[PDB]
Amino acid sequence: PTAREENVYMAKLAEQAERYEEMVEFMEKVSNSLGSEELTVEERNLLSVAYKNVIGARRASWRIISSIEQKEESRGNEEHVNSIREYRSKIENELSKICDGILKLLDAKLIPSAASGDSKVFYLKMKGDYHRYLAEFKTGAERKEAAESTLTAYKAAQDIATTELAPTHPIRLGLALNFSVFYYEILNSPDRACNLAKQAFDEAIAELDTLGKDSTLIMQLLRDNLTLWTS
Amino acid sequence: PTAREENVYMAKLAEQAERYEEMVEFMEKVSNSLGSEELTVEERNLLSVAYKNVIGARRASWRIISSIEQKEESRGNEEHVNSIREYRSKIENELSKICDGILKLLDAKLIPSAASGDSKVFYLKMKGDYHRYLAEFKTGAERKEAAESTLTAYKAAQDIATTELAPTHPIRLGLALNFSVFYYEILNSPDRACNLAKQAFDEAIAELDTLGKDSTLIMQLLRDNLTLWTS
Ligand SMILES: [Cl-]
Ligand SMILES: [Cl-]
Repeated sequence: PTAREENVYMAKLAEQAERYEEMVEFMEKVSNSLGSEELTVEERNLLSVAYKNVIGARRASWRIISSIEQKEESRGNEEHVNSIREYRSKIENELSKICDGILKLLDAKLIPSAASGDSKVFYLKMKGDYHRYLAEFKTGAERKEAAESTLTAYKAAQDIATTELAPTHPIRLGLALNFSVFYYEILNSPDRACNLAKQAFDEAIAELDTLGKDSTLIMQLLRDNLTLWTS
Repeated sequence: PTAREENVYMAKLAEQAERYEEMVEFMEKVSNSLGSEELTVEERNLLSVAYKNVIGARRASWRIISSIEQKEESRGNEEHVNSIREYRSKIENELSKICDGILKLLDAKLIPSAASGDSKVFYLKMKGDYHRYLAEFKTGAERKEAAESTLTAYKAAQDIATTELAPTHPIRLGLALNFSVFYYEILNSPDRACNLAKQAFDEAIAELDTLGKDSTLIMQLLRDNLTLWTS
């Protein structure tokens, strides 16, 4: 009944109880426990689901408070806008601590332990993902650097994915989705976004057509975003 | 742009962002701010929605971890049961801190400030509600005392409601729902539960039939639970 084994189970209990911050803490220990070896596919995904839910909540709050702010500033009410933005600052604070936690873990333990193509792309995609969440709310040179780190991480992830994983591989397809969402939402470049998404979609269909749920959903998402961006 | 006014708005922003712990903190200040006067109907409900969501999450987690525990102990796996129960203890810890926070606030500021029948019943019902949440997981003499405080609070709430508020009043109907749920779930007495729920339902319909959404839902709930308890 090892510690690592104990933490993984605890993480799954946290997942069932929807106490994601705690789920993160447990998978954080697991990650910091091993040294030479890599996290299992299950462990790697538990950690990823944990952080996704932790940051997802704050991202949703942010979008809502951000929208209130937009409506109130255009309505002229300034006392309200100050309170809104003060509330947003607090949301942005957690977003920064959260991204910082997983990004540090990626460079210190996860990326260095990646021994296969699945592993490396997954972790590099995750790295791009969290620098992308920072860019969603940053503005000055901060946004610039967050945007830069995002592009660097995704390009690296794609170089490995494009050559080592199948076109229909869910991690590769997810990387394409996120990478293209990055061009569209952050770099406000729907041109580069559609080209990338279309290419990934086409390669997947080609493969599916010649030599055959995750891939199906991702591909539908790519499709939805593809048309949605053609307006 | 007063502080109280500022906190109430902040609470509403927290509600939109679904940061309930924070929503509680803001309404906690509002409550502790006034002295002679009472919370508005809006304020009183913001505080109530805040705590409901804060405790609701833990109650849902508890029910889930509690179920895992039940399945694993009957399966014989003891190492798992220890981890489950350890996780539950942590959930129960928050449940106790949460109830304790609102119960203290009720006896110190809220109950003492209640100047009308709406006010008094609302706060006494809330008091019964939180002693009831404690009883849901307690077991020894702890459960006994939690159950006792619950019954005392509800009886007091009902004496006021039965004589000062209309049978169709949502707070009175909610008190009946919760009070009857208490007899059934905590006191495992479906007899006393149905009698109470039926009486409240009948009085409401009588009133509705002679001298005319919240009341409609509550009444449906009373109905659903009424039949559901007839098995
Ligand atoms: Cl989201
Ligand atoms: Cl619940």
